[PDB]
Amino acid sequence: TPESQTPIEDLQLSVRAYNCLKRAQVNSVADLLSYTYEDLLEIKNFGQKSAEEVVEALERIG
Amino acid sequence: VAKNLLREDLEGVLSTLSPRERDVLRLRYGLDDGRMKTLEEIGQLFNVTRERIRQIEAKALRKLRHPNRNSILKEYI
Amino acid sequence: MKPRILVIDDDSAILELVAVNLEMSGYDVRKAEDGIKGQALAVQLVPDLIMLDLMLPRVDGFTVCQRLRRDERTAEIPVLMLTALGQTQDKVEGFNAGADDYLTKPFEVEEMLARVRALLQRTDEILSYGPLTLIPERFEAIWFNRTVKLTHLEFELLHCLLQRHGQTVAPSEILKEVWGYDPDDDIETIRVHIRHLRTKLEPDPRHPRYIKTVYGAGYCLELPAETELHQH
Amino acid sequence: MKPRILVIDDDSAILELVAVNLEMSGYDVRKAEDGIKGQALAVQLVPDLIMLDLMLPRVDGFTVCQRLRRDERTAEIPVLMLTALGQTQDKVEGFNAGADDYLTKPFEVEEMLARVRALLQRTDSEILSYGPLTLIPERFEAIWFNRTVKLTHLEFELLHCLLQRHGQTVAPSEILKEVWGYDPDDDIETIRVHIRHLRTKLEPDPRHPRYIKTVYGAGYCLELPAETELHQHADQ
DNA sequence: TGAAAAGGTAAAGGAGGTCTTAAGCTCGGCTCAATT
DNA sequence: AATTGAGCCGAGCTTAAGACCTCCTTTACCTTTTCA
Repeated sequence: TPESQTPIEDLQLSVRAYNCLKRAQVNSVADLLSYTYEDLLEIKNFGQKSAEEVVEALERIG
Repeated sequence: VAKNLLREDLEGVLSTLSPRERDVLRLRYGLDDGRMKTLEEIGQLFNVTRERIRQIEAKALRKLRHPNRNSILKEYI
Repeated sequence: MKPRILVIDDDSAILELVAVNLEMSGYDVRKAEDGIKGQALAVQLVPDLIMLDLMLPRVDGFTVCQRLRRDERTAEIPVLMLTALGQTQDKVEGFNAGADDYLTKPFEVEEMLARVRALLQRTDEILSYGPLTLIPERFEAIWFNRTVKLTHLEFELLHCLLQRHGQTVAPSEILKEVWGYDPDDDIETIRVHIRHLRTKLEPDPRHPRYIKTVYGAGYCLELPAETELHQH
Repeated sequence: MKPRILVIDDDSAILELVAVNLEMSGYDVRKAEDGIKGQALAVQLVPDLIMLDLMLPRVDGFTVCQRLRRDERTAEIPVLMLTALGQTQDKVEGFNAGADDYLTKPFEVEEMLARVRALLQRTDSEILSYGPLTLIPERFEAIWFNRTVKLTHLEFELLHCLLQRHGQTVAPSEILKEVWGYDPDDDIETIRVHIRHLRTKLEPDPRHPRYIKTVYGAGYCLELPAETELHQHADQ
């Protein structure tokens, strides 16, 4: 869908969460959808609060 | 062909054990010479005396008895 | 196999003492009463070690050692020369004989056996430190002057830490050594047992002095040197 | 090459006698006055022989020998132990340390050289110590002159990275790549924070840093005084 | 002299590892019949 | 004699929740340089 091609820069993530995802080579919404909540928690220095922030951002884009 | 295969599997799980432990086990079952040795021969050959090799043997077996690092051999029975 | 030792000495009493002591230590001993027979036996048997007298009749021990070093079959066999140490000339000639070590007569049997052990370790546990002594047969620790009973896992954990005294041991290493488990198994169990050790060993378990936690690295056993026991 | 011999002894007079006699025999001699520095030098240099005193401060000679035997890089290096030989208990404990030979003090120089020759005939990469610093990887600690400083993992790795390039300017991108494995283009500002912590632990005045210098526009440099100057800096 | 431009310091907040207890189990020792 | 396994117990062992202390990250605001 056009929302799944959105670059993660438009997710308005925190600079910490954004830099951790970008360090994990996650570049598209499809890539992030390829990770589970557990896989998100396995991301180095990604915390529960940052996963909640990502969930809220995804809900912001539906 | 079921003899060469077995030893390899056994040797692998033995490698996981500490050097002293595996040596103790090999000597207490005669895996090299076919002759089981007592405590006392390893008591003299090895550094510490008798009543020490028994503890090493038990502390090795308890490691092997765990479901990890040894589960293939269960089918050999 | 049992290591083979060739003893060459014209003193039948010294030769017998050495042979008996080596056999009690589990070695296969061969004996020769003269340098010619000794050399022939060395050539025939290729022993794992030669112990060689100095004052053999007809052929001095230095010539014997040089001939052993000249024969490709014996050139690599270690030679422990026994010497009465009394003249600088025998020293200067030993400096050319190719001996691997010297043992002064009279010698302690334990020193001889130590040299033999080192040579054999070349061809191919901490039970006490400062205030801690391990008693394996009873799974007990002497801690300063008090006896502390340990469980099997508490004892093995304390032993693992003592083996690496002053170094930080990683939780994966503890799992591998004590439990034999995969590095990826739950390390939380270790966290429990370390606490028991502290409860048994520290004066205040909340401020552990000896069994330190190195955050992100593991646990370290730091023991005072024997010179400091009077202050603790 | 010239065989490398590491002599470890707290008796400066014995250490000097041994060093002079070995140099006269044509060897490259390295000296350490304590067991921790001796261990660090052994690990860094992988000498062809170690001569090890028994009664070293802070770390006994047995523990030093055992640790050398525990490191795969040093396990094969021959160890000639120097011992004052006087109690059967030190004998019994040496019987388990894994020493290759013993030499009783006082010793004859000719005997010492004979043992050295026999050990050398039998035998046939990181800077962990420089000047006022010993690095202790196993404990994430630094000996700085004579004081122990506890470091975090990243602070320790940063200090090590700087020590590897002592006297050279290290770029922030190089620090990121070596210590963090991050892309050269990631935010270097985080490093700037941790550098002050090192200064807070190591400088006499963190506001006027003498040793951890900033090369403006280039990065950070660890400049350590040579051993000949240590006596002028400990009082600071 | 004014002005980029980099380099520091003190927070706030989070992330991660390391400790503490209520629930439950199972494991070895001790005795003690019962035997090859 | 030597093992041996069996019941009957509480000592050793594991599980799960919660709190809680280092380590790290990133910000807001500065100070401190090299240069037109």
